[PDB]
Amino acid sequence: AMALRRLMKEYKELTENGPDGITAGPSNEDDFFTWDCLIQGPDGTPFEGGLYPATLKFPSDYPLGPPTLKFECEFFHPNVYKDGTVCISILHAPGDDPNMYESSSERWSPVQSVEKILLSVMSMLAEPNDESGANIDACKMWREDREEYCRVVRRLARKTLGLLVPR
Amino acid sequence: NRSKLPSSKKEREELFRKRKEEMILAARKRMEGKIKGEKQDK
Ligand SMILES: [Mg+2]
Ligand code: NA
Repeated sequence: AMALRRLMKEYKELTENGPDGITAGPSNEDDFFTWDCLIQGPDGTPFEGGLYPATLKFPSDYPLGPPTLKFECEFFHPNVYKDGTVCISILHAPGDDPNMYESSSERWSPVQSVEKILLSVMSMLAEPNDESGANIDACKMWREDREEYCRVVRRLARKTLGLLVPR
Repeated sequence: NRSKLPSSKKEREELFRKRKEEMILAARKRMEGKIKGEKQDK
Protein backbone atom coordinates (compact mmCIF):
# COMPACT_ATOMS: atom_id res chain seq x y z
CA ALA A 1 0.00 0.00 0.00
CA MET A 2 2.59 2.58 1.14
CA ALA A 3 5.07 1.72 -1.62
CA LEU A 4 2.58 2.16 -4.47
CA ARG A 5 1.33 5.46 -3.01
CA ARG A 6 4.91 6.73 -2.75
CA LEU A 7 5.84 5.56 -6.25
CA MET A 8 2.76 7.29 -7.71
CA LYS A 9 3.70 10.52 -5.89
CA GLU A 10 7.22 10.43 -7.31
CA TYR A 11 5.91 9.59 -10.78
CA LYS A 12 3.53 12.54 -10.65
CA GLU A 13 6.27 14.89 -9.42
CA LEU A 14 8.72 13.69 -12.09
CA THR A 15 6.16 14.05 -14.86
CA GLU A 16 5.00 17.50 -13.82
CA ASN A 17 8.21 19.05 -12.43
CA GLY A 18 11.11 16.71 -13.20
CA PRO A 19 14.52 17.77 -14.44
CA ASP A 20 15.51 18.25 -18.04
CA GLY A 21 17.33 15.30 -19.50
CA ILE A 22 15.37 12.61 -17.64
CA THR A 23 12.27 10.61 -18.52
CA ALA A 24 11.36 7.97 -15.96
CA GLY A 25 8.26 6.06 -14.94
CA PRO A 26 6.31 2.79 -15.08
CA SER A 27 5.61 1.97 -18.72
CA ASN A 28 3.26 -0.78 -17.49
CA GLU A 29 1.43 0.16 -14.30
CA ASP A 30 0.57 -3.48 -13.63
CA ASP A 31 4.29 -3.65 -12.78
CA PHE A 32 4.60 -0.33 -10.98
CA PHE A 33 7.82 -1.49 -9.27
CA THR A 34 9.76 -1.50 -12.58
CA TRP A 35 10.47 1.88 -14.17
CA ASP A 36 11.94 2.58 -17.57
CA CYS A 37 14.32 5.52 -17.67
CA LEU A 38 15.96 7.50 -20.43
CA ILE A 39 19.00 9.48 -19.32
CA GLN A 40 20.46 12.18 -21.55
CA GLY A 41 24.20 12.32 -21.44
CA PRO A 42 25.40 15.58 -19.85
CA ASP A 43 26.65 18.41 -22.05
CA GLY A 44 30.36 19.09 -21.83
CA THR A 45 31.17 15.39 -21.33
CA PRO A 46 31.94 12.54 -23.76
CA PHE A 47 28.40 11.34 -22.96
CA GLU A 48 26.94 14.46 -24.63
CA GLY A 49 24.51 13.43 -27.34
CA GLY A 50 24.05 9.96 -25.85
CA LEU A 51 20.60 8.89 -24.67
CA TYR A 52 20.73 5.90 -22.40
CA PRO A 53 18.00 3.49 -21.39
CA ALA A 54 18.02 2.22 -17.84
CA THR A 55 15.76 0.23 -15.53
CA LEU A 56 14.90 1.03 -11.92
CA LYS A 57 13.69 -1.91 -9.82
CA PHE A 58 11.99 -0.94 -6.54
CA PRO A 59 11.62 -3.25 -3.55
CA SER A 60 8.18 -4.02 -2.23
CA ASP A 61 8.88 -1.98 0.92
CA TYR A 62 10.05 1.15 -0.90
CA PRO A 63 11.04 3.78 0.37
CA LEU A 64 12.47 1.77 3.29
CA GLY A 65 15.08 0.30 0.93
CA PRO A 66 16.65 1.57 -2.27
CA PRO A 67 15.93 0.51 -5.82
CA THR A 68 18.53 -0.96 -8.10
CA LEU A 69 19.51 0.83 -11.31
CA LYS A 70 20.91 -0.81 -14.46
CA PHE A 71 21.77 0.64 -17.83
CA GLU A 72 20.21 -1.45 -20.60
CA CYS A 73 22.84 -0.74 -23.24
CA GLU A 74 26.57 -1.22 -23.59
CA PHE A 75 28.17 1.34 -21.26
CA PHE A 76 31.74 2.32 -20.42
CA HIS A 77 32.15 4.23 -17.16
CA PRO A 78 34.25 3.70 -14.02
CA ASN A 79 31.22 3.41 -11.74
CA VAL A 80 29.07 1.10 -13.92
CA TYR A 81 29.61 -2.63 -13.90
CA LYS A 82 29.98 -4.44 -17.21
CA ASP A 83 26.50 -5.89 -16.64
CA GLY A 84 25.12 -2.33 -16.48
CA THR A 85 24.63 -2.12 -12.71
CA VAL A 86 25.20 1.43 -11.47
CA CYS A 87 27.49 1.77 -8.41
CA ILE A 88 26.61 4.99 -6.59
CA SER A 89 26.41 5.60 -2.86
CA ILE A 90 22.77 6.83 -2.80
CA LEU A 91 21.66 3.33 -3.81
CA HIS A 92 23.06 1.82 -0.59
CA ALA A 93 21.92 2.22 2.99
CA PRO A 94 24.53 3.36 5.53
CA GLY A 95 26.86 0.53 6.43
CA ASP A 96 26.42 -1.38 3.16
CA ASP A 97 29.57 -1.42 1.01
CA PRO A 98 31.79 0.81 3.20
CA ASN A 99 34.91 0.01 1.12
CA MET A 100 33.30 1.38 -2.07
CA TYR A 101 32.15 4.93 -1.29
CA GLU A 102 33.30 8.06 0.47
CA SER A 103 31.62 8.52 3.85
CA SER A 104 30.75 12.09 2.84
CA SER A 105 28.60 10.57 0.09
CA GLU A 106 24.83 10.55 0.42
CA ARG A 107 23.29 7.20 1.28
CA TRP A 108 19.81 5.78 0.90
CA SER A 109 17.13 6.98 3.27
CA PRO A 110 13.34 7.32 3.09
CA VAL A 111 13.61 11.00 2.16
CA GLN A 112 15.74 10.31 -0.88
CA SER A 113 13.96 10.13 -4.21
CA VAL A 114 14.14 8.87 -7.78
CA GLU A 115 14.88 12.40 -8.96
CA LYS A 116 17.87 12.59 -6.62
CA ILE A 117 19.11 9.17 -7.82
CA LEU A 118 18.95 10.19 -11.45
CA LEU A 119 20.50 13.62 -10.86
CA SER A 120 23.31 11.78 -9.04
CA VAL A 121 23.78 9.53 -12.09
CA MET A 122 24.08 12.62 -14.28
CA SER A 123 26.70 13.99 -11.92
CA MET A 124 28.60 10.69 -11.98
CA LEU A 125 28.65 10.73 -15.78
CA ALA A 126 30.23 14.20 -15.75
CA GLU A 127 32.58 13.41 -12.85
CA PRO A 128 33.33 9.78 -11.97
CA ASN A 129 33.66 8.81 -8.31
CA ASP A 130 37.21 7.58 -7.84
CA GLU A 131 36.58 5.45 -4.73
CA SER A 132 33.80 3.30 -6.19
CA GLY A 133 35.55 1.54 -9.08
CA ALA A 134 33.23 -0.97 -10.75
CA ASN A 135 34.62 -1.23 -14.29
CA ILE A 136 38.37 -1.76 -14.00
CA ASP A 137 39.04 -1.07 -17.69
CA ALA A 138 37.14 2.22 -17.62
CA CYS A 139 38.74 3.19 -14.28
CA LYS A 140 42.22 2.77 -15.73
CA MET A 141 41.45 4.65 -18.94
CA TRP A 142 39.67 7.56 -17.29
CA ARG A 143 42.62 8.13 -14.94
CA GLU A 144 45.55 7.45 -17.28
CA ASP A 145 44.29 8.20 -20.81
CA ARG A 146 41.27 10.48 -20.61
CA GLU A 147 41.45 11.33 -24.33
CA GLU A 148 41.02 7.66 -25.21
CA TYR A 149 38.29 7.24 -22.58
CA CYS A 150 36.34 10.04 -24.27
CA ARG A 151 36.87 8.37 -27.66
CA VAL A 152 35.47 5.04 -26.40
CA VAL A 153 32.47 6.67 -24.73
CA ARG A 154 31.64 8.73 -27.85
CA ARG A 155 31.86 5.70 -30.14
CA LEU A 156 29.65 3.62 -27.85
CA ALA A 157 27.16 6.48 -27.46
CA ARG A 158 26.64 6.69 -31.21
CA LYS A 159 26.41 2.90 -31.50
CA THR A 160 23.85 2.41 -28.76
CA LEU A 161 21.76 5.43 -29.78
CA GLY A 162 21.56 3.86 -33.24
CA LEU A 163 20.01 0.83 -31.53
CA LEU A 164 17.55 3.00 -29.53
CA VAL A 165 14.07 3.17 -31.10
CA PRO A 166 10.70 4.11 -29.57
CA ARG A 167 8.82 1.01 -28.33
CA ASN B 1 8.82 18.63 -17.33
CA ARG B 2 5.43 20.23 -18.16
CA SER B 3 2.42 17.88 -18.56
CA LYS B 4 -0.09 17.19 -15.79
CA LEU B 5 -0.14 13.49 -14.93
CA PRO B 6 -3.38 12.02 -16.36
CA SER B 7 -6.07 10.49 -14.15
CA SER B 8 -6.26 7.02 -15.75
CA LYS B 9 -3.73 4.25 -16.23
CA LYS B 10 -4.12 4.04 -20.01
CA GLU B 11 -3.75 7.82 -20.44
CA ARG B 12 -0.67 7.88 -18.20
CA GLU B 13 0.89 5.00 -20.10
CA GLU B 14 0.22 6.72 -23.45
CA LEU B 15 1.65 10.06 -22.26
CA PHE B 16 4.78 8.30 -21.02
CA ARG B 17 5.17 6.41 -24.31
CA LYS B 18 4.88 9.72 -26.16
CA ARG B 19 7.43 11.41 -23.92
CA LYS B 20 9.97 8.62 -24.47
CA GLU B 21 9.33 8.76 -28.22
CA GLU B 22 9.89 12.53 -28.33
CA MET B 23 13.14 12.24 -26.37
CA ILE B 24 14.45 9.44 -28.58
CA LEU B 25 13.53 11.16 -31.83
CA ALA B 26 15.23 14.40 -30.74
CA ALA B 27 18.43 12.60 -29.69
CA ARG B 28 18.54 10.68 -32.99
CA LYS B 29 18.00 13.94 -34.89
CA ARG B 30 20.91 15.61 -33.04
CA MET B 31 23.18 12.64 -33.80
CA GLU B 32 22.19 12.74 -37.48
CA GLY B 33 23.39 16.36 -37.66
CA LYS B 34 26.68 15.40 -36.05
CA ILE B 35 27.17 12.47 -38.43
CA LYS B 36 26.40 14.60 -41.48
CA GLY B 37 29.03 17.09 -40.36
CA GLU B 38 31.56 14.24 -40.25
CA LYS B 39 30.56 12.53 -43.51
CA GLN B 40 31.02 15.91 -45.22
CA ASP B 41 34.63 15.99 -43.96
CA LYS B 42 35.42 12.74 -45.82
MG1 LIG C 1 1.40 -1.52 -22.08
NA1 NA D 1 5.71 -4.21 -9.94
